[PDB]
Amino acid sequence: PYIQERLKSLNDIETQLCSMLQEASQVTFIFGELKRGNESVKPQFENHVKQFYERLDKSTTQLRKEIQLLDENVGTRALGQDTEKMEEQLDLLSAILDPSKSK
Amino acid sequence: MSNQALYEKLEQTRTILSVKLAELINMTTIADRNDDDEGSFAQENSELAVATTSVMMVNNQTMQLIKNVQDLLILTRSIKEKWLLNFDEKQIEELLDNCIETFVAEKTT
Amino acid sequence: NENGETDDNIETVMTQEQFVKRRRDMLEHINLAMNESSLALEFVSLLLSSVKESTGMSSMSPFLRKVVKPSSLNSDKIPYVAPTKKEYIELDILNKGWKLQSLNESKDLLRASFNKLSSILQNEHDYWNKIMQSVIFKIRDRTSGQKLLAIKYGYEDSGSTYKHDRGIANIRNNIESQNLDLIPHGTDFVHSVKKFLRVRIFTKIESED
Amino acid sequence: IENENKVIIELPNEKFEIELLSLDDDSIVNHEQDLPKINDKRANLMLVMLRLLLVVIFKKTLRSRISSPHGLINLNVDDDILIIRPILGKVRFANYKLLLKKIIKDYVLDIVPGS
Amino acid sequence: VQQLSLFGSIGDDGYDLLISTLTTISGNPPLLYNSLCTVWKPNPSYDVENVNSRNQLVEPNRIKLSKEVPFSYLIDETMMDKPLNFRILKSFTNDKIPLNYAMTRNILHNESCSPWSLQISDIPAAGNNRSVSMQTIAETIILSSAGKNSSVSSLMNGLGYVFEFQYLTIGVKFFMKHGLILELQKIWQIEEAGNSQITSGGFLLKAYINVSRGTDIDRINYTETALMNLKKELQGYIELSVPDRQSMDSRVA
Amino acid sequence: KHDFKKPFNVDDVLKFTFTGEK
Repeated sequence: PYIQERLKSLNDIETQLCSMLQEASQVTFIFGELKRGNESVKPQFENHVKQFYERLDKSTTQLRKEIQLLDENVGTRALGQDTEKMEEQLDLLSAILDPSKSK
Repeated sequence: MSNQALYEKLEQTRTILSVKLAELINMTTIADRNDDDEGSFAQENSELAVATTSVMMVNNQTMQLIKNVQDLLILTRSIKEKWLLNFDEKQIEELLDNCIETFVAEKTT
Repeated sequence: NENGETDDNIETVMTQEQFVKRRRDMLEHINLAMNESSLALEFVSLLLSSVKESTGMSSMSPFLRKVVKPSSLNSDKIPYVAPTKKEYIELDILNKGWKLQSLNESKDLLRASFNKLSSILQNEHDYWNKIMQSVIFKIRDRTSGQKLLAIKYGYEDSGSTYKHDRGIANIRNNIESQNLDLIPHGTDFVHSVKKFLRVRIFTKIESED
Repeated sequence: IENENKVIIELPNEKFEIELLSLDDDSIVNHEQDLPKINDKRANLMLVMLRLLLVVIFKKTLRSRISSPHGLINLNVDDDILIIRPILGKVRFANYKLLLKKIIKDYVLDIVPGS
Repeated sequence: VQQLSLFGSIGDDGYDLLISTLTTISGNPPLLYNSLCTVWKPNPSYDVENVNSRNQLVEPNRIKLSKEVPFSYLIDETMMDKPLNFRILKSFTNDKIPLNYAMTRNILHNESCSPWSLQISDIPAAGNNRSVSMQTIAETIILSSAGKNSSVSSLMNGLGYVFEFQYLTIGVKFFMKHGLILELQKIWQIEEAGNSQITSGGFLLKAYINVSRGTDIDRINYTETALMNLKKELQGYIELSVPDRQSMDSRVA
Repeated sequence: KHDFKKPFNVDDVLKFTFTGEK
């Protein structure tokens, strides 16, 4: 089905969230260097920092959006017996044809 | 319905927003920020308890942040689940059956 | 993903000695703080001086047998000054930056194993992709009838009726593969042991020999 | 035989056709070499028929079901419905054929006139 | 016969969905069907008391002749063609099939006649709050006819009845558990001055079970349950309810 | 990121079928 697309959009939003983590983890160790007085990477600190904010805001819009979509999909509109019953024949019949002549 | 389910997710997102900020801001207060200015309203006085703020921050903020994450990954994959919830036609065949019958059954004419 | 995050949130483990010793650690190391919060309950008897104080006091059975209201203080608002004004107090606030620093060092470490912990969860992202690639019977078992264990899948017979033991039941392993349960036919990912129908025709002739 | 195994078999040229124990059908464990045999070719024709024949049953069941109120449930009263499977194939092969052959010898008793 | 039933309706909008749903609930496809019903009243020229030779208070009522029309006498276009009844019903909405239905009432297109379902029903069971509509029906099958005036119209006149009004209904029915039937239907008034769809806008929904008994309180009570279960299962999607009795009384009126 | 949060009459249809009342 073509929803497998929307499914992959969310599984990727999932990787975005694991980035919210991965990114803010640097924010943790980098602010470690920063209050240690060694203003060495203060610009780099600012970078990965607005980056943790960025990843989660993108995730926030992306899954929030996905939820909006699912609500929209929701707004939008035994199977066993059917095909199986007939198809019986189709396989056995085609195979009975096959053993009668071939190649 | 779907609405109520989402509300929760939105709340979780808001929670996730409000705690890396407390980890950052409380970092200031944890590092100790004793002010020559009298107006500033953060305290770190008593021994144990003011560095205890640092031990609580660790568990609180870091697990609230990571927790908002764990809950939000649940939220994500929950919606995923929600979405995964979801020949020889003719008498021609009469001929075929006759063929098989003569084939399997004996006699040579 | 959610199921797997829920798995990590089930405490679940099959550890011998490994799992055993760890939980004993919790018992003792938690108990210590429980017991030291009881010194905190003993400061309660330390009030005495009031009936509501006695109430707090009985907190110790030994208070039940150590009748006295016992203690008394004076004024060293001067010593409060010394606590606050000492060069030692300025310095001690450095113990605040110091412990807080090492707490931030801990924090950094925890945060990084988290993204790598989300990486084992990418094995699952892949499993879901595998499932995306490649009946919506909804069932519940383990009895109860409410909650317990509930899930969904297809089966075989349908239109027209053999009668006994006929269906299918389907679930996902951590190897991102689906195991096919049968509600009997006893699970073995895409079956365990299978019997096809088979046939066989003998002729006894010998030219009548 | 014994209520523990059932073997499908018929008198003429003494032959036997198909099998599966009252215990079961086809259970997998054997060495694999390829040689065929005339009996073997015929035998593949049997399976598809016997198999097919109960798709028929699987079908005339559904005729009744789709068609009328009660439903079909509980399977083959008079072993009239049941008997079709494996019963009428056995019959078919054996009976009409051997008997026709035998009738033809009797019609050789009328083999006398130019006729 | 006793007919226990629940009613409701859906706009043509809801049909597509309802269908997919009903197929799953029942596990059978919907099956296309139709029927014409011709209603007759006692000849208003004759006049009769309301009592028997066995002093019984007996009220005048209408008779209902019902039967299938093969679709060949009903359908507007082959292009539509196909086997699917729901997409086909949109094709049928608002307006009539050939009809002029009079023709068939007296043969045409020197003649004998068809089989009919000849019925007369009573007002649904008096009840302060019924969980289900319970209605009695007297029926006989007419097999064919014979004699001078053998057209169904002559027959009815011979018996002292007069044609009153008529209607065609086309729909799909679902065959279901314990004699439960679901009809999703459309109804068309047939007059000589043209045909109009009574159900224009949507489908009449009827879920029912005809019970042979009446005098087996148990099977009657079982039947109530069946219908209840249905209404209940679909509750929050469609309400099946008991129609106003007064609205199911075929009496003089 | 800061912000804020019938097609017809069933009865009458039936009435018709029974009496021809429309």
